[PDB]
Amino acid sequence: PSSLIVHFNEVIGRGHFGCVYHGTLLKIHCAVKSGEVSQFLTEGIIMFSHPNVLSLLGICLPLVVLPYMKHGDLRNFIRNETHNPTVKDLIGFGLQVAKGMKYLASKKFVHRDLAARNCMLDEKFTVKVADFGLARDMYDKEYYPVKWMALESLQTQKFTTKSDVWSFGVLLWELMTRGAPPYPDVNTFDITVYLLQGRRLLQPEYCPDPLYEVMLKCWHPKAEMRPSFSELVSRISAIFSTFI
Ligand SMILES: Cc1ccc(-c2ccc3c(C)n[nH]c3c2)c2c1[C@H](N(C)C(=O)c1ncccc1C(F)F)CCC2
Repeated sequence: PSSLIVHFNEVIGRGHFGCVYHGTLLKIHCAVKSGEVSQFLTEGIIMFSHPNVLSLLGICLPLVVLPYMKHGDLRNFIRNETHNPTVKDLIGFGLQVAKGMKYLASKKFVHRDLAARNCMLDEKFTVKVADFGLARDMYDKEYYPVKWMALESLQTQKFTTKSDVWSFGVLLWELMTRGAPPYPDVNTFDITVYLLQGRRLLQPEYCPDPLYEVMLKCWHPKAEMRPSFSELVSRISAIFSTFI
């Protein structure tokens, strides 16, 4: 009621997220917006919270308040030449995404657009998985940006947690290339054809061999054979621990 100062003359991220304003919650910096909303927000009201997931701070009377993220796009952050993240930091960012995804999958939620441009970074360098309206609760069922999509989703329009695992592999690839575009010489229509030819993304220059074998496991032709986000958190923790 009297615990929110809202700056209606100051929008976050130059309009790239719509009308979202700078706020101060009683002093915490925040993002303020005024049923079509993200399902993670409706879950945080009715049900749901994780440090690696961008979620609701609260509701004010309506005013939907989320926390402020200094770097609203992880893809932009790793692509900016003023930042020089190490191979250990980039693997660390991926481990955080896998932690948020392991949590969301336990909640039976399917993201459907897991990419580095849909992850945010704050001032303490903590990564959060954001949803812009595409994630769905799968409830009791086990199913519900073509270059990040799994082969069985391109062919059938059905999404499962294992199709998110495929996208996580492309996110890992984006991380090791510091924001390079996947399949740069391929058109989005012939992606299914390009893949069915027996192809996958090439191993980047600074991607350690054990991390590339993990990306290949994520892109396994059979969805049921892909590792879970628990196995990915386990496997990536070990690789990360080998670096000083
Ligand atoms: C409501 C809201 C408040 C703050 C943000 C935000 C943005 C940037 C930053 C940054 C850079 N830091 N913190 C931030 C917070 C966002 C939302 C978003 N959103 C618009 C909705 O859920 C939504 N609302 C109405 C209609 C449809 C939808 C959606 F489903 F399409 C979800 C993620 C972005």
